[PDB]
Amino acid sequence: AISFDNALGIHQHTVGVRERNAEVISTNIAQANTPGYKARGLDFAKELQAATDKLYRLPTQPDTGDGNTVDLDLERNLFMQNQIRHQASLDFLGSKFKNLTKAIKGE
Amino acid sequence: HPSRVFSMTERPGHNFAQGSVITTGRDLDVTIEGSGWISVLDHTGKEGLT
Repeated sequence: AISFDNALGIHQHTVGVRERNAEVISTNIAQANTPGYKARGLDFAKELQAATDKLYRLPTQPDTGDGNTVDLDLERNLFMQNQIRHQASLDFLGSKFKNLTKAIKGE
Repeated sequence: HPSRVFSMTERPGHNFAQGSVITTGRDLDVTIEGSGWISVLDHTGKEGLT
């Protein structure tokens, strides 16, 4: 054993997925006013499987002739949650190397 | 959820009740007693009721 895949766990992939998720939410907020755009959601378990997709969000309310299915209340909350979890993933993956370096150097 | 309902203003019809009659004593003044129309043709030529 003793390999980076096992030392880092899955925290090496989660940081990437949280970046992709943040990009999609940023797209949804920007495309909220453009008619005909369908809100895109990212399935977390899919990128989990890709580590070891880009779906559509069904609206809770009807459109108003635009056909745009973006709820700005939902997007802000989902962007806040993703950003908080992204920082935790950096903390988890960052400490993997800090412990790894301390084991090797002994100091 | 069925929460958004638009409303549009439209003309459902017209009021066809008899108008106010003005007695003028002029020979060439005519008013329709009760319901009825006068058929006339406009500038283009298409006939219509007045």
